Amino acid sequence: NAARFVDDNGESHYKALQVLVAQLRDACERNRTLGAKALLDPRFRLEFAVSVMDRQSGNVIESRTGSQGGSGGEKEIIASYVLTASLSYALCPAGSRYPLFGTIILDEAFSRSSHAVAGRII
Amino acid sequence: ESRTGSQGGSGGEKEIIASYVLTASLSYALCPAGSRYPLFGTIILDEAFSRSSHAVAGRIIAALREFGLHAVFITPNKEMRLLRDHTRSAIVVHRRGQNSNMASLSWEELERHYQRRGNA
Amino acid sequence: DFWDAFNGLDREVLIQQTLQLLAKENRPVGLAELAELLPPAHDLETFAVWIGMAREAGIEVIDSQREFAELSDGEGRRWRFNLPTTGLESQALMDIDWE
Amino acid sequence: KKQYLARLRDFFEVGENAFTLLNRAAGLKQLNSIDEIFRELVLDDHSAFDRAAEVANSFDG
Amino acid sequence: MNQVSGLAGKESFILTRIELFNWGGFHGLHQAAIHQDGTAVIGPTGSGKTTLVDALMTLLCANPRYNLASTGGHESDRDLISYVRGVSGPGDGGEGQSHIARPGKTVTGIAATLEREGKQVR
Amino acid sequence: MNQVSGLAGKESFILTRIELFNWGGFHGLHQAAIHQDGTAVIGPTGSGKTTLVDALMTLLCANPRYNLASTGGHESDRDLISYVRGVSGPGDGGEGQSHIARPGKTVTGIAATLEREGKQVR
Ligand SMILES: Nc1ncnc2c1ncn2[C@@H]1O[C@H](COP(=O)(O)OP(=O)(O)O)[C@@H](O)[C@H]1O
Ligand SMILES: Nc1ncnc2c1ncn2[C@@H]1O[C@H](COP(=O)(O)OP(=O)(O)O)[C@@H](O)[C@H]1O
Repeated sequence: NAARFVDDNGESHYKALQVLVAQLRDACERNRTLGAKALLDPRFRLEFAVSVMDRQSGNVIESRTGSQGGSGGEKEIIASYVLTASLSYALCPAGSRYPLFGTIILDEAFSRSSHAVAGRII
Repeated sequence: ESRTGSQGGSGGEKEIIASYVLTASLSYALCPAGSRYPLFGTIILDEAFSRSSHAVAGRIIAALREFGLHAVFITPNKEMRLLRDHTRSAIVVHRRGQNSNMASLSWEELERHYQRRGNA
Repeated sequence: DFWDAFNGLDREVLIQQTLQLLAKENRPVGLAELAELLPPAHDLETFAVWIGMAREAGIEVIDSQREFAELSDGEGRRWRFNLPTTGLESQALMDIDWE
Repeated sequence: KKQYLARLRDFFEVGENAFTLLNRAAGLKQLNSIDEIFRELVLDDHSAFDRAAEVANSFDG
Repeated sequence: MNQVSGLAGKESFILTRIELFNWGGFHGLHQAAIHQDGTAVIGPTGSGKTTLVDALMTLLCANPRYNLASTGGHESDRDLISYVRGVSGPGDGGEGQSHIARPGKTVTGIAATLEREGKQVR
Repeated sequence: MNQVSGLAGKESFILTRIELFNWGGFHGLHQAAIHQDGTAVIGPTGSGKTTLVDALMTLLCANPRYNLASTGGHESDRDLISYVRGVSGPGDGGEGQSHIARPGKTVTGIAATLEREGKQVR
């Protein structure tokens, strides 16, 4: 951006663009490094975190800010619930709270959670 | 079959062979130099069998027994039948509030018989 | 194996029968006493639930005092479970919510 | 199949992303921390690893 | 069938007891007895099974990978400090320290006994 | 419990049938019904379950990921060609070059029915 304002017949602008494209190619060559993925993948530039709150008390009661820190069952519960919410939102036509395509297929959804927590997912 | 002919149904034989090979590798690693038996013969495996069927799981348990490995299996109250058939103690772990705790339990087969007053 | 996995301990029915039994006796019952009164068809599978009972309602369970229970399975082989000592009570159990 | 999929989208009033997520929902077994569930299950790729190559070639010219 | 099971102890060492003190969510003193014929650790999700195994693994391996079963061979979820302090969950996002159960001066003890033809090593 | 059961099929389309003809290992014509209160597909491992899921996903998606249940993380082993031809790669023992069930001229049809308040969409 700074070089775009220089009056040198597109020399500084060319150099800065060269640096940027070199960065882009470096990322492309190592197309699975965390840095490259963050640089060139929309869903890698931002983190993700879940927070369980109180229905009436709005203060966060338990905030997993990534914070893996969880047993297999807890992670399975969180993932199943989040996927269910995502599917519900996706299948719901815009402006409607009831999906029109109401069938969803799960394949060995639950394997790390006890029978008591699986019922909650269902 | 120079190459594994087939499985026992969706990687059955493949899973059995992989588990057996890894058990043999663990036994060899734990077997001291020029030793037939591993000095450290206890193995801990969390989530004992979450992706393995009963028919295969019995096979892996038998394999662990054969190579002289005493294993403790961790499961979330699942696959109780084979664990009970192939073990003799259970550490029920339960967490309440912010604290967890344990409670041991054990059982043993009385010599008695398979069944009395009937076919033997 | 499909058939064996088909039939298993349905813990909701077990919970219902157990809490009804505790209400009927309305006395602190040990694990072996419960096994005698209630014949488990799955051996330890049931016991854990009962233990999950005692520690879910705060009923402390003692491991130093070891009670015992002799049970015969379907094929007739008899086994001696060395259960711990518990104080299951109906009031506390019915107090705590069941999933 | 493109026309048939467009007809399905019109009938069920959902974009292709909905059905792609429905398909990905059958592979939920291999899951990990919320980060991986979000970056590999929902919100399909839409990455720009291929456009970068075209930009690089144009810059080479 | 029971004749083969006697091989344990007669051949080499097998673990038989685990002692825990202020480890993870295990407040106070806890003791677990391991049968020579094999043992099972069972209990609903959100329990001490992973914590109990983590203590033993810390005892043996120089560099333990905690919560390997849930992490699936990826970066270790937790560490020694977290287990010692008894951290339960990420712990909200407003400090609070309610997740940590041993924030101040505290001590944790972890012990494991192995038997071999009567000879015991702790 | 039952009262909520009636909500499904009222404001949404719910799958209520699947038909297959020479699909995967389902030689000939097979029909499977689905209940409006959820359904479970059960059987010995490796009989047909993932084949059913893949048939439905083919009916639904443009580039379905076949066997996402087990091959998740890497490229799927199966493809549409194999399902139409009914190869049996996994199942071997006398495998005569993959046991192409239908090598010659063949036709395979897959149909899925969805219902909502008496309105059918196949
Ligand atoms: N470092 C930690 N951070 C957060 N929670 C932890 C940590 N260590 C243990 N815990 C808690 O202790 C329990 C350990 O998981 P656990 O129940 O034993 O595994 P599983 O899901 O198989 O049952 C979890 O509830 C977890 O919240
Ligand atoms: N297109 C195919 N390619 C390879 N094997 C196939 C195909 N269709 C069917 N099979 C065979 O039929 C069986 C399908 O097993 P399946 O039930 O679908 O997997 P899963 O265990 O996940 O339920 C396997 O033995 C497989 O070898």
